[PDB]
Amino acid sequence: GEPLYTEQDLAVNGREGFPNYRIPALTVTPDGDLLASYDGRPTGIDAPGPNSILQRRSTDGGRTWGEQQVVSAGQTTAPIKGFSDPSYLVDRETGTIFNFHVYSQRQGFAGSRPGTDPADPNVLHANVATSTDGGLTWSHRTITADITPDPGWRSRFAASGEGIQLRYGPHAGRLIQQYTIINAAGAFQAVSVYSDDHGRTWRAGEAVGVGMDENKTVELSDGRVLLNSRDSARSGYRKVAVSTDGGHSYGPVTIDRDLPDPTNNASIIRAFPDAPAGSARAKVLLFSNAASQTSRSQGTIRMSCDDGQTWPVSKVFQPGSMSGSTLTALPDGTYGLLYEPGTGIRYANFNLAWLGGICAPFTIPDVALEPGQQVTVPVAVTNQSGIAVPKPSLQLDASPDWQVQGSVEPLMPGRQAKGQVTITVPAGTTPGRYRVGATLRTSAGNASTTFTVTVGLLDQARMSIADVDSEETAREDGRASNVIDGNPSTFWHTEWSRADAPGYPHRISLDLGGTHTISGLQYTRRQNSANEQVADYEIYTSLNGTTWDGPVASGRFTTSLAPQRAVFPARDARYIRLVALSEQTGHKYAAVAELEVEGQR
Ligand SMILES: CC(=O)N[C@H]1[C@H]([C@H](O)[C@H](O)CO)O[C@](O)(C(=O)O)C[C@@H]1O
Ligand code: NA
Repeated sequence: GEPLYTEQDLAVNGREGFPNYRIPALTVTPDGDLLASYDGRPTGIDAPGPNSILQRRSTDGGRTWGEQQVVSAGQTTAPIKGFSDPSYLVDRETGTIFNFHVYSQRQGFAGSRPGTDPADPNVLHANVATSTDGGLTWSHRTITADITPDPGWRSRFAASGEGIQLRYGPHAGRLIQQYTIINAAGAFQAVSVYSDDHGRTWRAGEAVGVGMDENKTVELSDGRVLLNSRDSARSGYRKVAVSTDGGHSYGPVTIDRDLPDPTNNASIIRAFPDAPAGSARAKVLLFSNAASQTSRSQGTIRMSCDDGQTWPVSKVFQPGSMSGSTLTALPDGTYGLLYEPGTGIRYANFNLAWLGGICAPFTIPDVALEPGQQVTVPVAVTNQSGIAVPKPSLQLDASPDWQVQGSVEPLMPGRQAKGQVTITVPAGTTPGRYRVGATLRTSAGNASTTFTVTVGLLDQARMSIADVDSEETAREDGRASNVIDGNPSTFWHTEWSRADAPGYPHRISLDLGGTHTISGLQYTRRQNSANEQVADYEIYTSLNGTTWDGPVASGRFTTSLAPQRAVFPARDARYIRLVALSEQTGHKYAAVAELEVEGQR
C-alpha cells in the first residue's frame, strides 16, 4: 500500500468540438476496459440543450484513453434533439452494457408535459442505449411508457453516474437505475427503475420522499438497498432511505448530517463489490461529492465501514472547483473517479492507502462556554478496525488564539475508547458559534469529526416567544419561533396574507427562560428575500416581563447576510425585545431568520 493519486483530463471545454462538457459516468466493462461518458453541450446548458452523449475508452486500466466517440448524437438544427445526463449499468451476468440518458426535444425537466408517446416532443423522454459488444456499438430504446405507471408523473430523468446489479437475495441479478420524477402535486421524488430479465423489460417501483433529486443506490452487506439523494429543498446535506425489497420500495427519508452537500450530484459505491454477504468487507462504502455547503468545491472522498451508518474517513481530492463526480471499482483493487474540475471532465485514480483512513468513528458533543473560560468534553471512539492502536493522538483544528488539546486512550479490538478535549477561549472573544475540527491520528490511518463550540451566547433551547406583533402562518411558515431554531433558512415573517395586517413598527420579544447578565443581540436577516429587512431598531429589556427598560441600544441594521451585533453595557434581564422601527426601503413587512442573545448562561 504505497499511496496512489493521479489525474488527467479526458475532455477540456472548448476543445474537440464542444464549448462545455459536464455530467460524468464511468464503468468497467466485462473485458476490463474503462468507459468514461459525459455530455457535450453545444450551448452550454442542461436539457433541452442539443446535447450529445460522448464516450472515451481506456484499454490499459485508465492510463491512456482513445478517441472521443458519440453514443447518442444531439441535433442543433431540424428538429432540435438532445441526449443528456448519462448513467452506465453493466449486466455482469450477460455482459450487456446500458447507458441511460434523457431524450429531449422541446422540453427539459422543468417543462416536460404528461405523456409517454415517443413521438411527442413536449415530453422529456427516458432513453436507454444497449451494447452487446463492450460499448463499441449501441442500439437505442425509449422506455418512458414502461417506467411511467402513474400518468401524473409528467417528467423524469435517470440520475447520471452508474447504476448497479444486485448480487444477494431473491432478486439477485436485478439491474437498478435511479430516477427523479415530478408528480402531479409538483413534488420531486426518487424512484428505482429496474429489470429482472437482463434489460429486456424495465419498470418503476414505488416513488419515495419529497424534496428529492438526483439519487443513487447501493447494495448493503445484508442485501438491503441504500438510497442516497441530492436534496432539492437545499438543507445543505444528503438525504437517505433504505429498501428491504430489492429497490422496489423505500422507508422514511432522513438527512444525513455527516454528509454536507451544496445541492448537487454525488456517488456511493461498494469498496468490495464481490465480498460475501455479511462480511466486514461487504460493509464498506465509498462516497464522493463536494463537501462545501456554499459552493461546488472541496471534492472529498469519504468511507463508511458500517453500511453507511457512520463516515469516519475523509480526504480532499479537489480543494477547488468540483461540480460532479462518480466512482467505480477497478479490477486492480483501486478506484476510478470521473469528475468536473471546472475545465470539463477529468479522470482520477486513487487507492485506499492514499485515502488513509481507519474505521474508528468517534463523537465529541457540542459545548457552550463564556469568553475567558475553559471546558473539557468527552470523546467516544468506536473501534471498528479489529486492531489494537497503542498510542493514538488527537489533533484539533480551532481558532489559533484559542488553546485546544486532546487525548484518547488506546484503541482495542471490538471496543469503545474514551478520550477528552479541553478548550480554552480568551477573554474578549466575540460571541458566536465556532466549528472545531478533530482528527484521530494513528499508525493505521486517520478518522475525524467536527463539533460546535458556542461562546458567549445564551441557550436558545430555554427561550420562547414572549410576544410578537404579527406573524404569517396561513400561506407560509413565518412563525416567530423560527428566530430561535439556529437555522438561517427559516424566518419569522409578519402577517402578509391579509390586507388588514399591520405595517411598521413591528416587535418580537424573547423570554430567556430565566434572568441572565446580557450585553448584546445578534440579528440575521431573511436570506432569500430583500424586501422585509429590518433597518432602524431599538432594543429593550425587562426584569419582570411587562415593564420595559430602554432603549438600551439603537441603530440601523445593514443588508449584510451575516449576524449583526447590537451591543450594550451588561445588565441583568429575563426578557429582551427587538422593536423593528422601519424596513430598509419602507416596505410593510419584517422578517428575521435568527436572533441570538449575548450573555452569560
Ligand atoms: C436533466 C437535467 O436537467 N439534469 C441537470 C440536473 C437537474 O436539472 C436537477 O438536478 C433538477 O433539480 O441539474 C444538474 O445536476 C445541475 O444542477 O447542474 C445538471 C444536470 O444536467
Ligand atoms: Na431561523
